[PDB]
Amino acid sequence: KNRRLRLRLNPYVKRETAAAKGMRNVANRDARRKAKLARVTKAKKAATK
Amino acid sequence: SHSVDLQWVLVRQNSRFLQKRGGIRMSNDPFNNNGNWTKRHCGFLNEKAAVVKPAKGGAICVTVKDGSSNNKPRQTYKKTVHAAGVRASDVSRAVAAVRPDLADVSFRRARRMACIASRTAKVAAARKARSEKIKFSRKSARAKR
Amino acid sequence: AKSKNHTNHNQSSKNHRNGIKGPVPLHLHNSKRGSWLPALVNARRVRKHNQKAALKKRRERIAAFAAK
Amino acid sequence: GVDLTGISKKSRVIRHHTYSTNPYIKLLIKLYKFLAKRTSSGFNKVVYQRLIKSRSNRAPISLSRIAVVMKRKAVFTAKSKAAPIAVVVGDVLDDVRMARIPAMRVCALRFSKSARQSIVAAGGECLTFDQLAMIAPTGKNTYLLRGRKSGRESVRHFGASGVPGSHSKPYATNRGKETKRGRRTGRSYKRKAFRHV
Amino acid sequence: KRAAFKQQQTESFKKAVVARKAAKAALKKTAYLRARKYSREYRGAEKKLVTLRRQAASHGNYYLEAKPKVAVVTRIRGIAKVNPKQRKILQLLRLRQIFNTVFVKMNKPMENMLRAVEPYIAYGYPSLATVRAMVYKRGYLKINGQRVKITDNQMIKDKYNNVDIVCAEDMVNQIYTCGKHFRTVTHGMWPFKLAPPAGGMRQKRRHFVEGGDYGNRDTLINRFLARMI
Amino acid sequence: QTKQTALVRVENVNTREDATWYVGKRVCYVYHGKKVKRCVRWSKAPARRSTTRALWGRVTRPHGNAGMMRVKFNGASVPASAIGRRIRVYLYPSQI
Amino acid sequence: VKPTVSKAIVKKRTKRFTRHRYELFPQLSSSWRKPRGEDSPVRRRYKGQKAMPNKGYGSDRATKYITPSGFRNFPINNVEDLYMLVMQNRKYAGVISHTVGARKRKAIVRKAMELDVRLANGNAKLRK
Amino acid sequence: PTRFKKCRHQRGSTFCGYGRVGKHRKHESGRGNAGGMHHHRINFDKYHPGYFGKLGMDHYHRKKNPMWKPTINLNNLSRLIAAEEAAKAAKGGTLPVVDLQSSGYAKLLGNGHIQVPCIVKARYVSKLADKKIRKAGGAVVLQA
RNA sequence: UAAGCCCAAUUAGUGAUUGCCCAUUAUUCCUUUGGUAAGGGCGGAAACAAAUGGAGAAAGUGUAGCCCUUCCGAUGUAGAUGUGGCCUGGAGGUUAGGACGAAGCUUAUGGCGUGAGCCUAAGAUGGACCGGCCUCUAGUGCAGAUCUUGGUUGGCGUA
RNA sequence: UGCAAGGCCGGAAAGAAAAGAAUUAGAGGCACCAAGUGGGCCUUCUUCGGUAAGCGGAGCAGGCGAUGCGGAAUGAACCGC
RNA sequence: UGAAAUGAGCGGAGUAUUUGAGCUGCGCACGGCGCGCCGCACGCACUGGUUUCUUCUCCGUGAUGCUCCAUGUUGGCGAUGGAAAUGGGGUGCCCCCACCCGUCUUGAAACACGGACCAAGGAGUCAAACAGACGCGCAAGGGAGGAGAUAUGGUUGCCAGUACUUCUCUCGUACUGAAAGGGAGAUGCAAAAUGCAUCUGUGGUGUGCACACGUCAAAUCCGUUUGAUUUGCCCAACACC
Ligand SMILES: [K+]
Ligand SMILES: [K+]
Ligand SMILES: [K+]
Ligand SMILES: [K+]
Ligand SMILES: [K+]
Ligand SMILES: [K+]
Ligand SMILES: [K+]
Ligand SMILES: [K+]
Ligand SMILES: [K+]
Ligand SMILES: [K+]
Ligand SMILES: [K+]
Ligand SMILES: [Mg+2]
Ligand SMILES: [Mg+2]
Ligand SMILES: [Mg+2]
Ligand SMILES: [Mg+2]
Ligand SMILES: [Mg+2]
Ligand SMILES: [Mg+2]
Ligand SMILES: [Mg+2]
Ligand SMILES: [Mg+2]
Ligand SMILES: [Mg+2]
Ligand SMILES: [Mg+2]
Ligand SMILES: [Mg+2]
Ligand SMILES: [Mg+2]
Ligand SMILES: [Mg+2]
Ligand SMILES: [Mg+2]
Ligand SMILES: [Mg+2]
Ligand SMILES: [Mg+2]
Ligand SMILES: [Mg+2]
Ligand SMILES: [Mg+2]
Ligand SMILES: [Mg+2]
Ligand SMILES: [Mg+2]
Ligand SMILES: [Mg+2]
Ligand SMILES: [Mg+2]
Ligand SMILES: [Mg+2]
Ligand SMILES: [Mg+2]
Ligand SMILES: [Mg+2]
Ligand SMILES: [Mg+2]
Ligand SMILES: [Mg+2]
Ligand SMILES: [Mg+2]
Ligand code: NA
Ligand code: NA
Ligand code: NA
Ligand code: NA
Ligand code: NA
Ligand code: NA
Ligand code: NA
Ligand code: NA
Ligand code: NA
Ligand code: NA
Ligand code: NA
Repeated sequence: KNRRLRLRLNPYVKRETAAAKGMRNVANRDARRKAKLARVTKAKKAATK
Repeated sequence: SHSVDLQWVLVRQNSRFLQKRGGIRMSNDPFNNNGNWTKRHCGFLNEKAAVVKPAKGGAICVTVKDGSSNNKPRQTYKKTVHAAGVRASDVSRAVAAVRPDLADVSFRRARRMACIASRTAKVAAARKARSEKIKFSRKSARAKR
Repeated sequence: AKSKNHTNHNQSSKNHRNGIKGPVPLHLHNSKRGSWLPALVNARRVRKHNQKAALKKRRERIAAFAAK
Repeated sequence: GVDLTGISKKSRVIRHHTYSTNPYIKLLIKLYKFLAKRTSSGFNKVVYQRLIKSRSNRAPISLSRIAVVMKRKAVFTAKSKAAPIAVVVGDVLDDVRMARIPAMRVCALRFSKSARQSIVAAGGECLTFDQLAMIAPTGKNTYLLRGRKSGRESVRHFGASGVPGSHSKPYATNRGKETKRGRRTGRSYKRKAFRHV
Repeated sequence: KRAAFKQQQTESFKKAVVARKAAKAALKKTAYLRARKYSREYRGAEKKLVTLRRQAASHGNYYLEAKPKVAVVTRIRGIAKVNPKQRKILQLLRLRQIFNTVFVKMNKPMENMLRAVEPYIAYGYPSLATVRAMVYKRGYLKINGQRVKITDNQMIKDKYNNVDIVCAEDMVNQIYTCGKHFRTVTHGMWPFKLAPPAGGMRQKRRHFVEGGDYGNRDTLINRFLARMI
Repeated sequence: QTKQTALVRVENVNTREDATWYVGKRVCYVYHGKKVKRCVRWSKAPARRSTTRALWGRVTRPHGNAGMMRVKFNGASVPASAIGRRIRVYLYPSQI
Repeated sequence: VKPTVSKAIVKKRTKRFTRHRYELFPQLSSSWRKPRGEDSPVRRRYKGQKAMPNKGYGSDRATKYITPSGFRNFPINNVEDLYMLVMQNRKYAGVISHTVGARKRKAIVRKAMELDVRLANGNAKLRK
Repeated sequence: PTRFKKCRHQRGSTFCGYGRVGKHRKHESGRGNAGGMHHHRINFDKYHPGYFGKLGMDHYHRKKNPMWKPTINLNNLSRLIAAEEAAKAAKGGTLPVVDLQSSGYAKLLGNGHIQVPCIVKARYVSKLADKKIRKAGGAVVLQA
């Protein structure tokens, strides 16, 4: 819960946090939701037939 | 033949200069710059020693034992008097010429000696003014010889 | 005035306070006293020769060290 | 609320000061406490810990034992190398059973008058522990030696004398007394001289 | 002026200060690149299992999950009225105090150790967030026999003296994935001392499936521990 | 009982969310003594001099689900003679 | 002289550790005696009983032995004792002994004023 | 000194380390060596085996002066030779003469190696002592 | 229309998975004390008078602990041990006090110590001896033994 | 030249692989010299005599005694600690 | 309250890099169906490609501080007084706690025993034998004791002390047997019912401090230090001969 200790122990934590910010973006989340469902449905149908 | 390391072991617990009063260990040692019962400050026991002492007026005297005449107690300690107005670092340099491990405490003591001299003059001047308005029944005077 | 006859209650607790110490290793206290005498007498003659050879070997080592 | 059963059994009896009243022992402990903590040598640590030990645990050594163990080292030692300094934290005593000993440098807490005479008369020299710290500040090329304790009369009386396999001496002022029952097969029984362990 | 011995120390200490800053930057760069590789391995491993479950399900098959390799065990009972066999197992598990927590391997030798002391513990299968939260918030190392909180990767590098364990992410990876240094990493740590679960327990005297607390909760241990860490 | 913390029930505060609004507010217990003693502004405002006295505290947290508060008084604990007596809960320090 | 400033003095406990039931017997002094009775309510540590001294009540070593004035008391018996406290005058205050007479006390109070040495029991008129 | 004893530590203890159950009573085992063959047999049997019984002949009016016979060994003979005389001694030459009875000894035993050759006057001698001292360049002279 | 019994929840088919209250327990913070304790510093860095930054720094078991940092433990009957731990009468040393008041005695009389206790203050008490430190020593510490001796004492202005 | 035994000289040593393939708040051993105890009692399970007993007698282990604290109004031993 | 602010947080720069989501290249893994075609939710390698959107990133201050203490703002009170504070002491009162002490006892608040008050007094001592731990002296030797000598054949006393001596006595250095009586080194050569020779020497073996040549692993401020370890000698010990 402290910024100094998180960054001292994990120098890469500034990039995991930036990745989490973009995943919670409403525009990014909605766009990914449309793409994820369409690309899994397409691959499901392709395997079925 | 008998060193300060051995002599300290012999006198650390009993000495005529050690004062344990109420749990505090002080020292009457005339050659103690501090009053603490430690090996460094026991100037009566060390081979070489130096202590800052007051002198007449604002003068400050440095009493130095250099270990040359330790077997001759009337020649063990030599007094050199610094005139009034002397810098405390000069007195601390005189002590550090023989005891470099006493330069910090000798500067602080040479300042106390000058501070006490000024306060004594102010306290004495305020006592003389008060006594001038008092009539005294007796006044003793030691006869001259 | 009857009392308790016998109990083994706190006895395992007491025996485990300072542990149940394990046995001595096999290389220690391996005395052969009381064993089969004919094999014990023969082993003595071999050990006497080994002590003679041990003394001779150290004399050769001492002489070799002084040689170099 | 921590389960720490038998954690006092883990702890051991370690003493960091000496019971000795000798002021000169306190100077050697003061000197070798400094050397033990300020040098990488393992000699100064063993010497410092033995200075703290009691008189009973600093058993004396004889001049003959030093001569014998130094000869075992003298062989298998290069001729270029010098002999080590024998170091005992204890007393060095003379042996009348060894007339001829080599020239040895021996350092000890105390030398007997005859042992000091015998070491010097053979061409050796009796050293002192502050002398050693000045020529061997780390204990390089020394022989740390200990005196014997198993021959002491206290050790030979420790233990019950009436259990099988025990050859402890009884605590008795009369040697003729306590010699009959439990000591002879004729007189009831005899304590067994051997037990398997 | 300055004494000769004081001048040699100043030059010697100046090179130590420069070399201390250099090693701090080297370990920071090493810990950054290692944590970047670890996080990518975790994410791709999650995605690979998702696709496998989809491929199995689309053809009427089932996907068998790998049996968990690591368990997180906390002691949920006090130190009173414990039998000698249960007492020794909790001592060998380093659970000598209530709410003490350890990571163990879910192998056959340890699974039969946990079954004997079930009324005293509450174990389960930890997640990445649980392992990270315990190492980062509750992580202590055994340094010279002392309990020292992990505050920088230099302590981890010195404590283990292993190239595979130099940072706190190395510790997380070894614990989470049950690496070759699982015992090295976990033994070099002090047992985790957690707070009581905020919101309370259900019944410390009954099994979890009975309506209590003292059994295996599978992955439900993570929300139990989240209230404790 | 632990006298270092007090329980205060305020009028029209009947939920735990109600009592969270008052956390950190100043709480005062007004009583009187027997003699007139020193007060704030004993010299600046001689009209304030009286046997009236006040003990001050602050709301620390709610207590239970029904709008109770825990109050910590400055330094000392509130006297037990204050039990069942009026307590003043002020609107400062203000968060609005 | 002003004393050296320290941290706040806490004084874990102010009440004395008094003897059990000493108020009911004029024989018993108030001084602490450890109860070794088998059914002692104080020894068994019941809730409503009086406490026992132990290690945990010890005072903070930084502020231990310091008087309310901020000094430590050093008993002095004549004028020459005042010279040990010239350098440590901000740490120690002199306590003239009870038996030292009024004639000798006049010289001690006079000397300590010039040396700037605090006396714990000097005359209240001087030093203002 | 009385101030160093346990009595000064046990002021206020009310039992002085003797218990509330067992107490410090007067003579709880008997007086002296009582019951060495019953009630105290284990202590006598394991710590002092041989205490009870009879063994050997009876020597009425033992006089210890007739049976005086101290012994010295071959390797200990240098204790009775002056340092300068021991330095001058050599096989085949002039040897210091040692009187045992004037030094407090009657028998020469002969364990170990003799350090300095000498002529020893002794009342008794072992066969090993007599043999070993002759091989070393010395001799034994019988005296009374 | 339980404040009873069985079951089940946690603000309720709303949108997720901690209602609340009580420990000498857990976590953490402050302080003490002791370690089978873990480490650093200790060759005074340099400079610096008063009138107008300071002080200390001991090679150390134990003190008012040589100083600082760090970690862990702390209850206990019978019992063991340790304590530069407290107290009393005498002795060998040393250093002090007293007719401007010694011991003793009194206390809403404060201070210090975790404590045994020490010290100060006041006496509208006393009237002549006695304190600290190191060592030595012993008829050396009381709450109770139907304890010993002396005095007092409610019952009681009662039978 | 085989077997047995005491050695000597070499070799190899995942220092113990992989198969769920241990863990440890794991310094092991060795002495010495001593104290209080040597009336116990209560419980979950096993258990003997007795109609039974707040009865007498045992086994493994915990507890009280020796210990309070928080809970079961109260309770040496229950529950939590 | 900045008396060393190690900060994604302070200070300097720069407007970018990268890390996730989209979308995709080849190969390999993976999944239908069979001994190579289809698929691939988008796993692994190229730390692949694009930059559509989502993020800030890059440097920096040793202690030439061994230790402790000492540096804000705004009001109220306090301008030398039978005063303003803070702590302590006293007495009462509220709300909670709270069985009578000592003692035997498995269990005492006990309807178990001793307990009206106070003062003074009151209980592990002295001697001897032995042992073990610790202190001290000397050490194959240690030490008396009794007694004498003279400083002292002197001094009220200090001085019943101190100083000095012992061909003795005692406890050890040797032990065994009921006794008569015997009485312990190593090595070499050899096998004599007392064998010869030499004597600078652990009786041998296994395990074992330090030390000495090295050799590894880790950390170094590059001087080293801290762990392990081969060999030699192994001290003290332990175990087999
Ligand atoms: K007795
Ligand atoms: K401490
Ligand atoms: K003295
Ligand atoms: K005095
Ligand atoms: K009394
Ligand atoms: K009483
Ligand atoms: K009476
Ligand atoms: K029964
Ligand atoms: K102000
Ligand atoms: K009540
Ligand atoms: K009992
Ligand atoms: Mg300087
Ligand atoms: Mg019985
Ligand atoms: Mg022997
Ligand atoms: Mg519950
Ligand atoms: Mg249960
Ligand atoms: Mg007790
Ligand atoms: Mg009682
Ligand atoms: Mg009881
Ligand atoms: Mg008085
Ligand atoms: Mg006892
Ligand atoms: Mg008894
Ligand atoms: Mg017969
Ligand atoms: Mg605790
Ligand atoms: Mg205790
Ligand atoms: Mg006193
Ligand atoms: Mg007396
Ligand atoms: Mg009163
Ligand atoms: Mg008495
Ligand atoms: Mg009575
Ligand atoms: Mg009994
Ligand atoms: Mg209750
Ligand atoms: Mg910035
Ligand atoms: Mg009874
Ligand atoms: Mg009964
Ligand atoms: Mg009772
Ligand atoms: Mg009753
Ligand atoms: Mg009775
Ligand atoms: Mg003997
Ligand atoms: Na107090
Ligand atoms: Na009283
Ligand atoms: Na010390
Ligand atoms: Na602590
Ligand atoms: Na007394
Ligand atoms: Na009593
Ligand atoms: Na009456
Ligand atoms: Na009942
Ligand atoms: Na309990
Ligand atoms: Na009150
Ligand atoms: Na003799």
